[PDB]
Amino acid sequence: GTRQSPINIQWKDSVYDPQLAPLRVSYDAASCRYLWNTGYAFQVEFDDSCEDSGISGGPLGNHYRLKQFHFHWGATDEWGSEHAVDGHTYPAELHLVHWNSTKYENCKKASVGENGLAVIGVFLKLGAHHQALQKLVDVLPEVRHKDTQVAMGPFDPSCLMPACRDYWTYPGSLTTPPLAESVTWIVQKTPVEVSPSQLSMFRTLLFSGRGEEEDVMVNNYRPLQPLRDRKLRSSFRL
Ligand SMILES: [K+]
Ligand SMILES: [Zn+2]
Repeated sequence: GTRQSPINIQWKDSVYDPQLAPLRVSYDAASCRYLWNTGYAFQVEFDDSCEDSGISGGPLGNHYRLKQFHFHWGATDEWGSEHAVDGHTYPAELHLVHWNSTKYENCKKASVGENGLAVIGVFLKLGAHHQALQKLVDVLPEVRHKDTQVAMGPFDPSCLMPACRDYWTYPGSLTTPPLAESVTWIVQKTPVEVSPSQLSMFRTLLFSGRGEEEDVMVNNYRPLQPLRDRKLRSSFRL
């Protein structure tokens, strides 16, 4: 593929696009359903029945419905994020996945189709405790094994995003099989602070299933891929 993700977001390749319309983010917290261990990461699933929960504007042709969000992290605080910024890797990265409900019938089909997905990437860095994230951390002990799940109460994913919403956008792909190049990436420039214990709890999950030899879930990120001739745009002046 020539549009693979993640990438090292570099100043030299960035071009400011002042024409980008305001990115509108509005989720229905009441649509949250459960959290589960996918065998690769932990993920929060939503009921994407309504079309009033997701994002629009920015580099998107229309509204994309929120389906789920998940995290990627490392064995220690020194690495873990998928994308890098001018060579710098963060301890973890949050991915909010939305699908094109205008061009596609459902997430599944949109996930492998052109312009099927819009994924927001958020970097997590060490700092102050993050209250919203803690609601998720609290139940991680319930989903240690692969495929296990736990019910979720309402949860607004916007609470996991930085106040400053500057972002970079580029056409990319999924970072897990089938690695389809169906994603319009929106990577937030401003990392979000989380306490040391929150990242430590991420590392208590397992890749392995119940009754199997424990295989610790860490370093669940894909290595950096070349930008190639892709257009990397910034929503903010460089
Ligand atoms: K399950
Ligand atoms: Zn991801």
